[PDB]
Amino acid sequence: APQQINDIVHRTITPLIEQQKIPGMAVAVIYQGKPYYFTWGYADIAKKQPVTQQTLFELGSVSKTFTGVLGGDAIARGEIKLSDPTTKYWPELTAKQWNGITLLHLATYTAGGLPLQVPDEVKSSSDLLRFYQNWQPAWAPGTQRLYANSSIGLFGALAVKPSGLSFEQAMQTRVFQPLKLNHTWINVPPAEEKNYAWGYREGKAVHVSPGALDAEAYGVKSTIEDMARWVQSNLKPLDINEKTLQQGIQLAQSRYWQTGDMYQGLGWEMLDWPVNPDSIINGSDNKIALAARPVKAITPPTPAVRASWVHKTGATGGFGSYVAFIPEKELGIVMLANKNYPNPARVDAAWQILNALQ
Repeated sequence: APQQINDIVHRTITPLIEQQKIPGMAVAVIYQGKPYYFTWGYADIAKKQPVTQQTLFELGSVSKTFTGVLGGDAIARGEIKLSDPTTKYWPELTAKQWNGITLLHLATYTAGGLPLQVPDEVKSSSDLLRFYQNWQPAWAPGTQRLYANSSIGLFGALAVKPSGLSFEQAMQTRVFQPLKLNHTWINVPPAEEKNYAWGYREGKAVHVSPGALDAEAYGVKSTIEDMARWVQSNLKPLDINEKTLQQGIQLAQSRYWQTGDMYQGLGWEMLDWPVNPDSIINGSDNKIALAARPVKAITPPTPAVRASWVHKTGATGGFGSYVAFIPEKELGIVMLANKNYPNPARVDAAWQILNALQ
């Protein structure tokens, strides 16, 4: 890579790895549209397997960006509308608190306090129905944002109903395949297990556990190469040949709600660029990212703004990931690690690198 990129990436990531004691890491910087890869350490400590450009990492909540885009694609296909009430797709949700909660509320965590996690006892579809029927909102719909896997997770599940495809089939055929993300998976196949890194939590090798709506909220695994391609696709949706997917990507970056300096998209979150780094580095900390925040509706939503810092953080028990890009500058970065480490450290590093590249 150009020495400038090499130096800023190495001078930023090396210290990070040492300070956070990250076992393995892969980074992709997209510059002027082209990707540059970097890898360090181990994908599997016990078996001494190094991280490579083919290593699969658990994306955790970065998976929500795929869910948001698949939803946008369904909207573009005319299969669903964000203004549709949730009950249109799950008639069994007859409890009165659901009157007024639309797919937009689910996709943007504004339904009124749906919980962060779907309880572990929820297995079956009937367990899931019971959970949503019995849930009592703390707030009226569209008034407060509370980051929640049970919110966007239900959005993902309902968004694919009309297609008659399973969430996984829809994601593979409508998003992964068209974008040639051939090493991106919701369920890692046996043939690819050789590439699946282990996550590390308190020194122990771990993988994410199965859970209700896991695919929709935090279940994607991918390589640094496929994630770089995912960033390029979101940076330049007009290059995408499949019409509804090009549109879906744009809808995922539309600004639906504003809370402080942040705007909520579908999966993606955005801020105006140039951004105040303290506004995002600090904002990333679960202290602010997962807090209850009043939201102002953007009526109507603002179409994707090129001068934006677009990003998403994600973690599983053993992995920490981060993606950020600036359309206007054709610049982006992906940081994948097999240790969940503080969000602020991720954002600080990404900002240092991207700011240095203009």
